[PDB]
Amino acid sequence: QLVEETQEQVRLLIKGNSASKTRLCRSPGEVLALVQRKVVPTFEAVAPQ
Amino acid sequence: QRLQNQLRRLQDMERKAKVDVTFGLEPVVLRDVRTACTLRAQFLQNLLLPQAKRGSLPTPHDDHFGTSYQQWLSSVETLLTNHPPGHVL
Amino acid sequence: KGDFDLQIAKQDYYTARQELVLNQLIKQKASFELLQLSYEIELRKHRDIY
Amino acid sequence: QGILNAMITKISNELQALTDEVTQLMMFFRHSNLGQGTNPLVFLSQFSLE
Repeated sequence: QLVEETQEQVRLLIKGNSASKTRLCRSPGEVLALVQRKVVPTFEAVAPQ
Repeated sequence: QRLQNQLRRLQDMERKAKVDVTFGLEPVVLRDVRTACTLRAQFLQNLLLPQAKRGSLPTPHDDHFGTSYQQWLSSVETLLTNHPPGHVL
Repeated sequence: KGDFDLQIAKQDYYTARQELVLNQLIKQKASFELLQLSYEIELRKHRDIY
Repeated sequence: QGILNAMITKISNELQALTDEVTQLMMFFRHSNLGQGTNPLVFLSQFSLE
C-alpha cells in the first residue's frame, strides 16, 4: 500500500518537476523581454525628459 | 531627493553581490542554499509524508505551509541579498 | 519465517532506497523552487523600479 | 534676469546630476549579456541556465 501510494506521490512530484525545468529554461527569456521592452525604456526615458 | 536615496539603496545590491561572503572556506551562499533547501525539503516531506502510513490521525500541516515558508523566505532573502546569481549558479 | 524474513530484509532495503530516491527528488524540487522564486523576486524588483 | 539665469544654471546642474544618476543605473539593467563571470553578476535572467 505504501508502494502504490508512493507511486502516486512520485506522480505528484513529477508533475511539478517536469514543469520546473521548462519554466526555468524560459525564465531568462520573459524577464529579458520585460527588460528590453518595458523597464529599460523607462530607464532611458527619465533622461530625455 | 527620494529617488537619489533610491539610487543609493539600489547601488548596494550588486555591491553586496560582488563580495564573496564566507562562513564556515564554504561561502554563506552554499550554507544558505543548503539550509533553505533543508527547510523546503521539510516542507515537501510534510507534503509527501504518507497519510495512510501515519498511525495517528492525519495532520493537515498548513502551519507548515505558512510558518516554514516564512522562515524559508527570510533565509532566501538573506541568501539573495548577500550573494550574486552567478555563484548561486 | 525464513521466506518472509528474506523478503522483509529486502523490503526494508527497498523502503530505505526508495525513500532515498524520494528525498533526492525532494531536494531537486527544493533547488528548482528556490531558483524560480529568485527569478520571481528579480521580476518583482524590475517591475517596482520600473 | 541675471539671478534667473544663475538659478536656471543651478537647475541645469541638477538635471545633469539626474541624467548622471540615470546613466549610472542603466548599466545594471542593460546588463543582459551575462555569458561570463567577469562581468558583474547582476541579474539572473541575464545568464544562461543551460
